[PDB]
Amino acid sequence: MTYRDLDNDLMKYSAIQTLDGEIDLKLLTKVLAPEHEVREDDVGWDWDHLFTEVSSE
Amino acid sequence: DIERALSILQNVTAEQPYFIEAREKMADIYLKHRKDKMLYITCFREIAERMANPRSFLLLGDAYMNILEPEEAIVAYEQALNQNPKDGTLASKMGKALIKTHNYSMAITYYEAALKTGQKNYLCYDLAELLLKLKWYDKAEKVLQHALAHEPVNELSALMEDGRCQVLLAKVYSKMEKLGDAITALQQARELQARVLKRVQMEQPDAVPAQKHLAAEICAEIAKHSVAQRDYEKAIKFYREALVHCETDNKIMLELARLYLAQDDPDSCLRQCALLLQSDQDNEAATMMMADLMFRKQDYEQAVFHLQQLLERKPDNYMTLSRLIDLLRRCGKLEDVPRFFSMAEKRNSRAKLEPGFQYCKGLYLWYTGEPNDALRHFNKARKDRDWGQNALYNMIEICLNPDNETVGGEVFENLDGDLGNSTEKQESVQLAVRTAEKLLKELKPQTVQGHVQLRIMENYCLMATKQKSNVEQALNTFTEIAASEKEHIPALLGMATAYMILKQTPRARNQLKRIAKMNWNAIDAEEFEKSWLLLADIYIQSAKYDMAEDLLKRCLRHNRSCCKAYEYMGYIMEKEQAYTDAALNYEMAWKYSNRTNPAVGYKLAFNYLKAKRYVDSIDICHQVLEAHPTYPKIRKDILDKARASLRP
Amino acid sequence: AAKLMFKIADEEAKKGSKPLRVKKLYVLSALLIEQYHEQMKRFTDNAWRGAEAYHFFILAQRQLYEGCVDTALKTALHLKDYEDIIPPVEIYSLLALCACASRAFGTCSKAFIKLKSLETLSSEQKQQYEDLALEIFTKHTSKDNRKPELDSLMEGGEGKLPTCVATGSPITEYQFWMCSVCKHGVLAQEISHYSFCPLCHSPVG
Repeated sequence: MTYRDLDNDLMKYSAIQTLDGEIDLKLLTKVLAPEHEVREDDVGWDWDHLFTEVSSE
Repeated sequence: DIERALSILQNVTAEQPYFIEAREKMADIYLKHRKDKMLYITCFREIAERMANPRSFLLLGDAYMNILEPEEAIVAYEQALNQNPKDGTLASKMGKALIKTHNYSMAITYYEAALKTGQKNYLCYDLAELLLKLKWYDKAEKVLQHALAHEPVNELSALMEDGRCQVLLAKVYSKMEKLGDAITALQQARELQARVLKRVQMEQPDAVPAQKHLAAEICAEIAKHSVAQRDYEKAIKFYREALVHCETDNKIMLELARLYLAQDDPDSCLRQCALLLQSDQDNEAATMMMADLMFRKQDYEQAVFHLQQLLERKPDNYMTLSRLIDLLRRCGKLEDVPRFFSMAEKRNSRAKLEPGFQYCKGLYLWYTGEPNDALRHFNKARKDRDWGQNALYNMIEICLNPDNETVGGEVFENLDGDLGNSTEKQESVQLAVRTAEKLLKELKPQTVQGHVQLRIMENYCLMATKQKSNVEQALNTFTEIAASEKEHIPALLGMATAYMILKQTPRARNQLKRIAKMNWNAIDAEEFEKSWLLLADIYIQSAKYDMAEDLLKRCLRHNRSCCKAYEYMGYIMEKEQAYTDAALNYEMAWKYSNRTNPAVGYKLAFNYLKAKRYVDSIDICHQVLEAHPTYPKIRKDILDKARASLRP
Repeated sequence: AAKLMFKIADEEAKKGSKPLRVKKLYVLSALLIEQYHEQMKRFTDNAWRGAEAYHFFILAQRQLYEGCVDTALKTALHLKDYEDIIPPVEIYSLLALCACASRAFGTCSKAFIKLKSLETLSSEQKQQYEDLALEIFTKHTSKDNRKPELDSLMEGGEGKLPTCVATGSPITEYQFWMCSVCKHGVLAQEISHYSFCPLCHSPVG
C-alpha cells in the first residue's frame, strides 16, 4: 500500500470533521454513531419479533 | 401547590418590596412546570419595567444567559453597567457575554475602563487571557506593562495584585520568547511575594499555604525559563526553592524529579518519585519515570511490573501501554503485550477507535514483522496531536526503510538483486520515500528540536533518493547541524549514510566511530541502534568481525528484539563454520521475521542439513514452501539432498 | 411491562448504546403503554417521548450524513425538549456541529454555552469546548451568518406546531396525515414515501 492508499481511511470522514478548510470539529464528532448504524429502512415492526430481535443482540 | 405559589407571587406587584424575587420565582415556575420561556421572559421584562436597578438588570442578564439569549442579556448588563460603573463583577459578566457575541472591542474597552478606575485583581487576567486567546500576545504584554507602570503600592492587597500581574506578564513573556524578562518579572514577583509573606504571617496567617504555593510556582517558572536558557543548575536551584516553599506540590515534585533525572542524579529522582507516589499512587508520570529509572538500573522486571500495576488500575492508558510495549521489545518479550490490549477493550469497547490505541497497535505490528499492518494502524492514529505525531515518525521510518536495512550496507545491498534491480521495487520504494516528505509536511513542529529532527528526516528522504545532488544536500544539512551541535546523533548518522551513498566510505567510518563512543539514551536510541549496525557492516567489509560482533551485541543489550543484529551475527557464525550457532541465530531471525524471510528459511534448513539434522532440515524446507510456493533453489538442493540422506 | 421496558430503555440510553437499538427499546415500551390504554376500554400520559427522542436523534445524524445540514439543524433544535431522556452532551454536541456546518455560529454559541454549563463536566472538558467555540468564533464569528428560526415555537408561549416524524420540521399544513398507532402527524406529501410509520414502524394507516 502507498501513502495515498492508506489515506482513504481519513479522506471521506474529513468532510464531516472539517469546515471551509479552516476549522476542525473532531471533539464533537465523538458523539456520532457510524452511518451504517444510523441509516434506517421503510420496513415494518411487530412486537413479538421486535422484542425477540432486541433480546437477541 | 404550584398555583398557591403562583397566586401568592402574583399578589406581589410594582408598589411592593421583594417583587423582583417574586417575579423571578414566577418566571422559574413557568419555565420548570409549564415549560414556557415566554412566561419566564415576560416575568423578567416585568422586573425590568417595574424595578429597573443595577442588581435587577444584572440578574436579568444572567436569566437571559440561562435562556441562551445573550443579546438581551447584554442589553440587561448595559442597563446595569451604565448605572454602577464601579462593579468589576458586572464588568467581567459583561465581558463574558460580549466574548460569546464577538463584541471583543467592547469587552476589551470595558476591562480597560475598569483597570483605569483601579478595580480588582483578576481584571488584568480577564483582559490578558482574552487577548492571548485572540493571539494578540503583544497587546497583552503592553497592557500588563501599563498595569505595572505605577510606582508599586505598599498595601498588602496591591503587593499581591502586582505580584500576580508580574507572574501573568511572565506567562505572556514566555509566548513572546522574552524569557530573561520573564525571569526579571518573576524575581520582581518573588520580591513582592516576600513582602506579602512578611505581613501575611503577622496579620493574615490563614492565607500562608496559598501564598507559599504562589511563591513555589514563581520559583518553578524561574526554573522553567532557566531550562530554556540551558542553565539546568539554576533550574535545580529554583525548583529546590519551589520545594522549600511547597515540598509536596505534584508538578514541582515531578519537575525536580525530571531535573534530577536530566542532570544524572537517578537516586534523588527516585526520592522525588517515591515521595510523589506516596502523596498520590495514581500519578502516571511518577510511575513511568520510576519504571525508566528501574530500566536504567536493569531492574526490568520492576519497570514492567509497575507499568502493569498502573494498567491494572488504569487499563485505558496509551502512554503506559506504549512505554510497556517498548520495555517488552527491549527485553525480547513481545508475546506478553496482547493481554493489555484486551484489558483496554474489556474496559472500553470503543478503545479500538482511539488514536492512542491505534498508535500502540501500530508499534506492536512493526515489532512482530508486519510493516503494512503497522502502517495501517499508524495511519488511523496519524492526525492526533500526541499519538498521531508519534505514529507519523514511525510511518516515516517504514516509508524510508520498509525492509529495516542498513541503508548502503554492503553485506546485503549487494544482494536482493532479483527484486532490487526491478523497476517495480525501485519505483514503489522511491514513491514511499518521496511521500515520506508528505508525512514530514504533516509533522508540524512546536520546538527548535522538532524543526531539527524534521529537517534531518527530510534529508533522510533526500539521501534515500540516491540522486547525487539530493545526497550532497543531505550531507551538507547534516554537517551544518553537526557543526552547531557536535553530539547530534541523527545528523551524524545522516553524514555517515550520505557518505556511504556517495561512496565516501572512509568519511562515513570515522563519523560512525564518533557515535559509537557516546553513551546511549532513550531519545536517540533508534539512530544509535542503526549507526552501530551500519558500522558493523563496514567492519565486516574490513573483515575485523570482532568490532562488528561488539556493536551487534551492544545493540542487543539496549534492544534484544533487533532481527538485523541477529541476522548479521548468524552470517558471522556461518563464515566461522559454526553451523549450529548460525542455526540458533537463523532460528531467531526465522521466528522474528514471522517466517517471512525465506532467505533465512533456506539458511536455517541448510545449516540443519550440514549439522546432520536431516529431519529438522526437511521440517524447514516444508515451512519455506508453505511460506512461499515456487521459491527457487530449496526444493532440489536442500529438500531432496536431506531426503536422499534420510535412510543412507 | 411498559415500566420495565422503559427501565431498560433508560439504562441503555445512559450507557450511550446504539441509537437505533434505543429507539426500538422506547418503541417497545410505548406500544405496551398503548396496550395498557387499550386495556382501559405522568409516565402513564406521554407514551412515545423516548421513541421520539431517539428517532429525531437518529434523523438529525441521517440528515448530517445526507449533507442536508439545515434539516439536521432543525431536527437537532427540536431535541432541546428531550434533555430528560438524551443527555445534554449528545444533543448540544450534535446541535453545535450542525449549527457550525450550517454557519449558524450564534446557534452554535447557544449550544456551546449550554454545554459549558453542565455540572457533570471537568474543567478540562469545559476548557476544550471553550477552545473549539473560540476557534469557531475567531475564524468566523460567534453570531449566525445564516439564521434558524425554530426557536419561534420552542419558547412555548404561542404553543407548538407538531414536528413531522418524516422530516424533523414543524407541520405548516392546516390538516394532514396522522398515524393510527402512535398518533404523530406527517406532511401529506412526505408520508407518500413510506409503507411504515417513520417513528413506530407500524404499517401506514
